[PDB]
Amino acid sequence: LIVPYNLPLPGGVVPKMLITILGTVKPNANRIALDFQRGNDVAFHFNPRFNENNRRVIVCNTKLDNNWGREERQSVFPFESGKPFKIQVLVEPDHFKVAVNDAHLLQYNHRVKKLNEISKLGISGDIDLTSTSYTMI
Ligand SMILES: OC[C@H]1O[C@@H](O[C@H]2[C@H](O)[C@@H](O)[C@@H](O)O[C@@H]2CO)[C@H](O)[C@@H](O)[C@H]1O
Repeated sequence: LIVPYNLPLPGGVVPKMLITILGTVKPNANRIALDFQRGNDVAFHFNPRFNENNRRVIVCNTKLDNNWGREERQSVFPFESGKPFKIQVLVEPDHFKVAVNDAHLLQYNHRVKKLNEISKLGISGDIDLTSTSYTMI
Protein backbone atom coordinates (compact mmCIF):
# COMPACT_ATOMS: atom_id res chain seq x y z
CA LEU A 1 0.00 0.00 0.00
CA ILE A 2 1.69 3.12 -1.31
CA VAL A 3 1.27 6.29 0.78
CA PRO A 4 -0.34 8.91 0.03
CA TYR A 5 -3.15 6.32 -0.04
CA ASN A 6 -6.69 7.12 -1.28
CA LEU A 7 -9.40 4.99 0.24
CA PRO A 8 -12.69 5.28 -1.67
CA LEU A 9 -15.89 5.70 0.24
CA PRO A 10 -18.29 5.28 -2.65
CA GLY A 11 -21.23 4.92 -0.26
CA GLY A 12 -20.13 8.30 1.39
CA VAL A 13 -19.91 8.11 5.20
CA VAL A 14 -22.86 6.91 7.29
CA PRO A 15 -23.42 6.75 10.97
CA LYS A 16 -21.94 3.51 12.61
CA MET A 17 -19.32 3.25 9.80
CA LEU A 18 -15.96 2.12 11.24
CA ILE A 19 -12.66 2.73 9.46
CA THR A 20 -9.58 0.87 10.74
CA ILE A 21 -6.05 1.80 9.58
CA LEU A 22 -3.03 -0.41 10.40
CA GLY A 23 0.50 0.80 9.91
CA THR A 24 3.86 1.65 11.24
CA VAL A 25 5.30 5.11 11.86
CA LYS A 26 8.62 5.55 10.05
CA PRO A 27 11.78 6.52 11.89
CA ASN A 28 12.33 10.26 12.39
CA ALA A 29 8.63 10.91 11.51
CA ASN A 30 7.53 14.55 11.20
CA ARG A 31 3.70 14.20 10.50
CA ILE A 32 0.71 11.92 9.83
CA ALA A 33 -2.56 13.06 8.23
CA LEU A 34 -6.07 11.58 7.55
CA ASP A 35 -8.17 13.61 5.13
CA PHE A 36 -11.86 12.92 4.66
CA GLN A 37 -12.72 14.79 1.39
CA ARG A 38 -16.16 16.01 0.26
CA GLY A 39 -15.85 17.67 -3.22
CA ASN A 40 -13.74 20.78 -2.95
CA ASP A 41 -13.54 20.52 0.87
CA VAL A 42 -11.79 18.44 3.61
CA ALA A 43 -14.61 17.49 6.00
CA PHE A 44 -12.24 16.19 8.64
CA HIS A 45 -8.44 16.60 8.77
CA PHE A 46 -6.66 14.66 11.60
CA ASN A 47 -2.97 15.75 11.72
CA PRO A 48 -0.53 14.40 14.27
CA ARG A 49 2.61 16.49 14.38
CA PHE A 50 5.78 15.04 15.98
CA ASN A 51 7.38 18.42 16.60
CA GLU A 52 5.78 21.75 16.86
CA ASN A 53 8.37 23.75 18.95
CA ASN A 54 9.27 20.62 20.98
CA ARG A 55 5.68 19.50 21.79
CA ARG A 56 3.81 16.73 19.96
CA VAL A 57 0.24 17.85 19.02
CA ILE A 58 -2.69 16.50 16.98
CA VAL A 59 -4.36 19.26 14.96
CA CYS A 60 -7.92 18.76 13.71
CA ASN A 61 -9.85 20.95 11.29
CA THR A 62 -12.06 21.38 8.22
CA LYS A 63 -11.08 23.04 4.91
CA LEU A 64 -13.81 24.69 2.74
CA ASP A 65 -12.35 25.34 -0.63
CA ASN A 66 -8.94 27.05 0.09
CA ASN A 67 -9.76 28.08 3.69
CA TRP A 68 -9.03 26.23 6.90
CA GLY A 69 -11.41 26.86 9.83
CA ARG A 70 -10.93 27.00 13.67
CA GLU A 71 -8.11 24.66 14.69
CA GLU A 72 -8.82 22.02 17.41
CA ARG A 73 -5.56 21.12 19.15
CA GLN A 74 -5.08 18.07 21.47
CA SER A 75 -1.93 16.84 23.26
CA VAL A 76 -2.70 13.13 23.72
CA PHE A 77 -0.26 11.61 21.25
CA PRO A 78 0.08 7.77 21.30
CA PHE A 79 2.23 7.40 18.18
CA GLU A 80 5.90 6.65 18.13
CA SER A 81 8.56 6.63 15.40
CA GLY A 82 9.38 2.98 14.50
CA LYS A 83 6.23 1.63 16.14
CA PRO A 84 3.07 -0.17 14.78
CA PHE A 85 -0.21 1.72 15.28
CA LYS A 86 -3.93 1.10 14.74
CA ILE A 87 -6.23 4.10 14.13
CA GLN A 88 -9.99 3.53 14.29
CA VAL A 89 -12.52 6.17 13.17
CA LEU A 90 -16.19 5.60 14.15
CA VAL A 91 -18.78 7.83 12.58
CA GLU A 92 -21.54 9.05 14.82
CA PRO A 93 -24.45 11.37 13.92
CA ASP A 94 -22.90 14.45 15.56
CA HIS A 95 -19.14 13.58 15.53
CA PHE A 96 -16.19 11.37 14.40
CA LYS A 97 -14.79 9.36 17.27
CA VAL A 98 -11.12 8.53 16.96
CA ALA A 99 -9.36 5.64 18.90
CA VAL A 100 -5.61 4.83 18.43
CA ASN A 101 -4.35 1.35 19.53
CA ASP A 102 -7.75 0.45 21.16
CA ALA A 103 -7.90 3.49 23.45
CA HIS A 104 -10.11 6.53 22.80
CA LEU A 105 -8.37 9.59 21.70
CA LEU A 106 -10.73 12.48 20.66
CA GLN A 107 -14.05 13.41 19.03
CA TYR A 108 -14.49 15.95 16.30
CA ASN A 109 -17.95 17.52 15.76
CA HIS A 110 -19.17 17.46 12.15
CA ARG A 111 -18.84 20.76 10.43
CA VAL A 112 -19.59 19.42 6.96
CA LYS A 113 -23.10 18.11 7.60
CA LYS A 114 -23.86 16.16 4.30
CA LEU A 115 -22.07 12.93 5.43
CA ASN A 116 -23.17 10.94 2.39
CA GLU A 117 -21.10 13.29 0.18
CA ILE A 118 -17.78 12.49 1.93
CA SER A 119 -16.52 10.06 -0.71
CA LYS A 120 -12.80 9.50 -0.06
CA LEU A 121 -10.27 9.10 2.81
CA GLY A 122 -6.65 10.13 2.15
CA ILE A 123 -3.97 8.63 4.30
CA SER A 124 -0.60 10.38 4.19
CA GLY A 125 2.64 11.36 5.92
CA ASP A 126 5.47 9.45 7.53
CA ILE A 127 3.91 6.02 7.77
CA ASP A 128 4.22 2.53 6.16
CA LEU A 129 0.68 1.40 5.57
CA THR A 130 -0.21 -2.29 6.23
CA SER A 131 -4.03 -2.52 5.83
CA THR A 132 -7.16 -0.58 5.69
CA SER A 133 -10.70 -1.70 6.21
CA TYR A 134 -14.04 -0.30 6.71
CA THR A 135 -17.56 -1.47 7.44
CA MET A 136 -20.35 0.16 5.50
CA ILE A 137 -23.69 -0.51 7.25
O1 LIG B 1 -5.58 23.55 10.92
C1 LIG B 1 -5.00 22.48 10.17
C2 LIG B 1 -4.03 22.96 9.11
O2 LIG B 1 -3.00 23.70 9.74
C3 LIG B 1 -2.13 24.35 8.86
O3 LIG B 1 -1.18 25.11 9.58
C4 LIG B 1 -1.70 26.18 10.31
C5 LIG B 1 -0.95 26.11 11.66
O4 LIG B 1 -1.30 24.92 12.35
C6 LIG B 1 -1.28 27.33 12.52
O5 LIG B 1 -0.41 27.34 13.65
C7 LIG B 1 -1.05 28.61 11.73
O6 LIG B 1 0.32 28.82 11.49
O7 LIG B 1 -1.82 28.49 10.50
C8 LIG B 1 -1.33 27.50 9.64
C9 LIG B 1 -1.89 27.67 8.22
O8 LIG B 1 -3.28 27.42 8.30
C10 LIG B 1 -1.41 23.38 7.89
O9 LIG B 1 -0.70 24.23 6.95
C11 LIG B 1 -2.45 22.51 7.19
O10 LIG B 1 -1.78 21.53 6.48
C12 LIG B 1 -3.37 21.88 8.24
O11 LIG B 1 -2.73 20.84 9.01
